[PDB]
Amino acid sequence: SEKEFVEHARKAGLVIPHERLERPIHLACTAGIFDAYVPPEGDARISSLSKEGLAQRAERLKKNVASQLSIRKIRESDPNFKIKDFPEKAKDIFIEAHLCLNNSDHDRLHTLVTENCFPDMVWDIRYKTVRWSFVESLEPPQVVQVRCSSLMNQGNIYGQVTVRMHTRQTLAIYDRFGRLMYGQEDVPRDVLEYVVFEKHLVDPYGSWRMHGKIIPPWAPPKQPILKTVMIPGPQLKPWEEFEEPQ
Amino acid sequence: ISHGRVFRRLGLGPESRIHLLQNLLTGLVRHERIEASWARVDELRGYAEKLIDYGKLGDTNERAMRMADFWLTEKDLIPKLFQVLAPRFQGQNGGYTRMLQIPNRNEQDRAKMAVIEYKGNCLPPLPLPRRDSNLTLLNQLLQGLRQDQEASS
Amino acid sequence: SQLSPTELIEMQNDLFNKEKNRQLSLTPRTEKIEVKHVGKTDPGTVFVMNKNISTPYSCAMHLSEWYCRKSILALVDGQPWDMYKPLTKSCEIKFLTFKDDDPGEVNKAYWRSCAMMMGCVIERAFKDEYVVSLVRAPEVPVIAGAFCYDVVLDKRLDEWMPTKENLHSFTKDARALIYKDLPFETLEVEAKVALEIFQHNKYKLDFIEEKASQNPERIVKLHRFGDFIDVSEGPLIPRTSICFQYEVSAVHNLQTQSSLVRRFQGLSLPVHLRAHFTIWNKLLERSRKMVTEDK
Amino acid sequence: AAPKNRRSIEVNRCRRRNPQKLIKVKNNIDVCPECGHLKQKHILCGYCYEKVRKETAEIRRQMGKQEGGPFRAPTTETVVLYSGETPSEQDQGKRIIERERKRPSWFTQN
Amino acid sequence: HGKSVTWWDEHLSEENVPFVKQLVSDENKAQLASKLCPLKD
Amino acid sequence: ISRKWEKKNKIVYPPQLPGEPRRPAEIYHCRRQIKYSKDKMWYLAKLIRGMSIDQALAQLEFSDKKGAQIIKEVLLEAQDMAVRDHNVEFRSNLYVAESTSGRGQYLKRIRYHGRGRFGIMEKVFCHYFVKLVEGPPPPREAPKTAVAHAREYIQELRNRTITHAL
Amino acid sequence: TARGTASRFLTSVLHNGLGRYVQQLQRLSFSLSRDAPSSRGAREFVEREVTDFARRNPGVVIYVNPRPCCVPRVVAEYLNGAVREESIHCKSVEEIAALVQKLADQSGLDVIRIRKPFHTDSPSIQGQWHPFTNKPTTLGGLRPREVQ
Amino acid sequence: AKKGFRAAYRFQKELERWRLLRCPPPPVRRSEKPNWDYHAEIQAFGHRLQETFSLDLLKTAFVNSCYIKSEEAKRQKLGIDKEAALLNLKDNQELSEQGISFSQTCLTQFFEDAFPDLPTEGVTSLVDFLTSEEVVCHVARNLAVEQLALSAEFPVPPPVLRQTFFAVIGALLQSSGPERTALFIRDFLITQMTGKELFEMWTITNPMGLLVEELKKRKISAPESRLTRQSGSTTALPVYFVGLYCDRKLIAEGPGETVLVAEEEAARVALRKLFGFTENRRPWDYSKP
Ligand SMILES: [Mg+2]
Ligand SMILES: [Mg+2]
Ligand SMILES: [Mg+2]
Ligand SMILES: [Mg+2]
Ligand SMILES: [Zn+2]
Repeated sequence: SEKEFVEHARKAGLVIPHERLERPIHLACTAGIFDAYVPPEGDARISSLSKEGLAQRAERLKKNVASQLSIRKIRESDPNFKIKDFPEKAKDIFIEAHLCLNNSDHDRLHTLVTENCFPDMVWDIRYKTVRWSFVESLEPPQVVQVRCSSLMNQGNIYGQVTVRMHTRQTLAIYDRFGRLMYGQEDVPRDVLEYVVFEKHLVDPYGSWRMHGKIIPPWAPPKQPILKTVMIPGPQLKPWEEFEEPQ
Repeated sequence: ISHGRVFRRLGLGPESRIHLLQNLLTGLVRHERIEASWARVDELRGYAEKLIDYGKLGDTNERAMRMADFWLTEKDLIPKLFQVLAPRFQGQNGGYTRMLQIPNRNEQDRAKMAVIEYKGNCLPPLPLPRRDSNLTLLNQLLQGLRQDQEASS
Repeated sequence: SQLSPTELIEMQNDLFNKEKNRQLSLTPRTEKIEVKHVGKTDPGTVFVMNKNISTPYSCAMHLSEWYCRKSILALVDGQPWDMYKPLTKSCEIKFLTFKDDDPGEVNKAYWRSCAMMMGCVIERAFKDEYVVSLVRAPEVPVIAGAFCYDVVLDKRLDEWMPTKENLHSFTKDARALIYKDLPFETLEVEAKVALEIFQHNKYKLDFIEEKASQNPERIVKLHRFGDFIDVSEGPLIPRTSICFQYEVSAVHNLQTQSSLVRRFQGLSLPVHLRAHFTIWNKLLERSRKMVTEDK
Repeated sequence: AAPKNRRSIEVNRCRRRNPQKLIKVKNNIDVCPECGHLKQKHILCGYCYEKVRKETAEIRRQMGKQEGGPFRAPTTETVVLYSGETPSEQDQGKRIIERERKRPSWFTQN
Repeated sequence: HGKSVTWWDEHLSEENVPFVKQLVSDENKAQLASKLCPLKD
Repeated sequence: ISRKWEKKNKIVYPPQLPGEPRRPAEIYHCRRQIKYSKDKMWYLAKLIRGMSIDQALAQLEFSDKKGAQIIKEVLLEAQDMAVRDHNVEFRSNLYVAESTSGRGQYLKRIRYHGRGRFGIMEKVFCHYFVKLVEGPPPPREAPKTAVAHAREYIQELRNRTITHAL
Repeated sequence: TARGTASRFLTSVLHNGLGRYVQQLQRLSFSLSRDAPSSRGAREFVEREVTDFARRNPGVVIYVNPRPCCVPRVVAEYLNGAVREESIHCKSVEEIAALVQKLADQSGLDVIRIRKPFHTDSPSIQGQWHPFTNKPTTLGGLRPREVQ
Repeated sequence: AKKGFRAAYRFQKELERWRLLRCPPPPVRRSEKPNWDYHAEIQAFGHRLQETFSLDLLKTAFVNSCYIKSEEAKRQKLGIDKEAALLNLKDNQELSEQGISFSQTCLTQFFEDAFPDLPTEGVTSLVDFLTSEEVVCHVARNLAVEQLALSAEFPVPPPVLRQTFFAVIGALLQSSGPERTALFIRDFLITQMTGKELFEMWTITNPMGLLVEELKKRKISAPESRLTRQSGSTTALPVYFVGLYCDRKLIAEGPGETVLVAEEEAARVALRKLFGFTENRRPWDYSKP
């Protein structure tokens, strides 16, 4: 007769076990982005001209002192580091990461993108079908700035490289039931982003991993959803009266 | 066989029923609006209607005075009964109380509950069930019929 | 012209479908409109709807099925609006039912819908060898006991008048039409296409011309349910099945200097506002009388 | 008395799935025109009655705070007024309750 | 179509209920008076 | 124990070809270890079988059963999940396809009677399973008409053959 | 048990035997082993009688598969698409030959209860009985109590 | 813990059976199944019908244009050169056309010599029914032509099945004699008509009109429909017998639920008697001349 239930799931965390860890948590990347590059608002019109964009992209990279010192530190930490050979590698990494996300190849996606980038690109998409393709590249990727964060407590240097990418992509996100949700698979829509890659310099292997995806504040709004969305109002208690904002 | 019966069985007997009704009437007089079981409120409606009539008989009426003394357990309500409820119910003949069924109690008993209220009280009005306006389709058709009847004479 | 009534119906439906296709192709993309809900029940509600695609019926579906069951009319921020008419711009919506405080607009919409249904029954309840031309639906107030529709019959049909059997046949046809649920569709067209849509009824052409004259943009509102197309003022009810009680009360032959017109008066009540048998009999008896209200 | 034999599942189903034992669907459900919640046609709206009960509880709490004793009941009429209101000539001479909350829309001056 | 139950006093207004009662009462009185002389009809 | 009703909602269908009809969305939900009784919960589940979600909620609001509130909360959670996770617009366009109630792990206690006698008392627990399908509710099946009965009888007479004849 | 199992009428595939006889056995695949003692009968049958049977019946494709298996099996696939699998586990050469001949002679249909031992199409030659085939006709076709 | 492997393996077999029952796999090709040998299958197909085909002709007939296109698509997707051998498959279009023509002509001649009174529309309908998709596909499936047919989409849609069957027929016509091909056609397509009715495959619309036209051709004035016997008139299931009299001579009679249906059945019976397609007719001759 004296029998009770078991298996009550609870998630209680305390500072004592967190601080009494025998081994510190090994981090393959930093938390976020330290210095966020703020692009000028005239980039959309400047991109219409080839030389008028390329000359400015070359000038801005060279004129900044922080980018030059970061590149010098990366070169002295690891040899055979070339800025000119970087944009092709970044383009290939981005394309392969998108293909891996299409194929749901989580292992290769983990090898390519970092731990701060994988959840943001897997969380809301793990239960949906993606048909992404690469068609054309209007403008070659351009390295804008290079940043390095050095933590002397552990002697770890993390180098992040920001690359402006103007791409022509076709995206079609389906639903778990097989019905189209987001967009069509044959429309070659043009996008412009800033990919921030991160590579640990102290690590002997040091694979180039994409870390952040910066969008300009003035970027055009994303394409409308195919469905209709209803936004609920504030739920009012019986003793609370509604206030209409104006 | 319960043919021709007007009083329902409540409490532990006749005296217990009388005491329960007396307590309910005292609460109703004190608060001007109470909520209880539907059967209890329905039974108390008649006594509440009779109490106003007794109060209207005047303060010096010994029968009314002793009736109020018996019923109103809290003696501070007797002056209130004779000087507030009775004076404000003068032209009204029998429209002294309003009873409305409220939704069942949230407790596990799920009892059928009603609310009784003295008219003209200083409390927010209950959500009374209001009739449809004359601007409705059927009401407007009936208004047209009424106009035709008036014009026919 | 040597045209069968079925061929006329087919041509009208095809032309209406082509006009609707042109209207749909007028908007190439799906624009997002932010519509506020100004109703008394749920203030501050926001709907992200598709431009020229979403409808107030879809808004009611987003809210709850109770709105779809009860609400008949939509007030888009300045004017009445039928449930099956797509929205155009960002606005605010208020739903209107039969038992509202000021249901006059809904009563007018129901009156016009009943008149259109009666006209549809009359136009197709007559023999093919005879000619029947619908003139218009005279807007009489709700105080009048019956909705009226104007019909011009063949010249040889001017002697006889429909009897109780004919009225019961018309009522049965109307009830059969009600039995099948036929949504009411509203389309905004121009007089140029309305003339070719009708093209046969002189009275309808005159009505279209006089309705387009008062509109500087030459816009004619067309309503179509099933296979019947007609022009009427204002919006209509979303569903035919809303009409529960329906009767063809009487007919009155009014003779003018040019032609004689049969004014058919009928009585109807919705499912929400159905009345008792004796009340319905009294209302029908009142509706039996002549109704005269044109201006 | 004890059962003679075990009743079969078919008999049990025929007994406890009869329409008499089934829950009947209620067709008197309607929506409140005021707040849009559900209520029955012969029953007051739960939401509106809850609002009224809350307001009445607050009013009675304040009127009992005004009276320091359990047996100290007013001998005259009582009137409740909200912020931004003053007693009228017909409301003068009566016990007065003053509330910091504004006057609700459903509560009429009268 | 889950139609609800409707009685004659549900959709009427405050001013129409007495009118309906009178319109029924006088009609019933007239019908009763009409049959009061059966031998001559 | 067994947990498959929760995992039934994680299935992924291949994308629909252009031209195929839109497959209605199906949402499976379940509430585990409810103190309510199995048969009493089954009565409520049978009450709302085949009905629209709004009408089921309306009936459960005024239902006096203790499990009515639990089923109403389950339906609200299922509707919220359908709106948020699944690509299901028109939150009032759902109907209850299946609504069942099973038993769970019971608790055994001693119920005394008298003269030192006792029985085993089972604290009961029930699991509620609900399936919501996007679209209008299916129409109720009407009783067979006289014409259909006559057609079936004529067909049965016509399908006869001379048994043990050849 | 007839009520427990299924049933079928006496039928023939493609009206076999009417125009010409077609052997319904299409293929016969033996799976055996070379070291398993249970495969002794299958091995001896393959050594001795499989070639003679193949010569006698050229319309059946015979496959032989030695494999590391414990239960020697024979799979017969018929023209109906039916697959009948039998075990030749520990059987003599005579038994194997008898089973092979039985499989060859079978039509590949399901082995269930046959409702009737006969099957004739249109057995109503010269007419079929109806309640009017033996009743004489009256003059004018009048009913027994009908007056013309 | 029960020590044993036989029980575990037997339960694994049971689990496989349950999985097969729960989720049926799509049909797979017999060639793709392990035990298969195309040359042996071709030889067995030739031998089982007591016929002497040509191996090259059969291989030519058993290939299909869809199969060739699929192989070419695979070739293009893989990047290998197959134009040397894949382009020389010699699609069976000509063989199928010749088989269709010869089979239609032979069936028409057979029906003309068997039933001289059958009209042109009737014999055309009979030939079309015998060469229709359903009958030919059923014959091919029972003869395992579908298994030996080289084509994508293993279901082998009815047009592809019919094309393959008539390609085999044309290959037989080219290899053996026309008389032997006619005997094969008689044995494998006419037998499908055993127990069948003429109208079940003719599907006429106006039996009375066709009967009166046939009587006009045969110099008969007009049939008169007369009620011979009946059983109940006010009952829910009346039975009527309608007979046809030409010059007051009964030629046919038909039963029915109603008078119109009985008259239509009587007209059908009279038409069948006139055309000779009766239940009491001579059975088809299956012999070796
Ligand atoms: Mg008691
Ligand atoms: Mg004891
Ligand atoms: Mg027990
Ligand atoms: Mg026991
Ligand atoms: Zn309310």
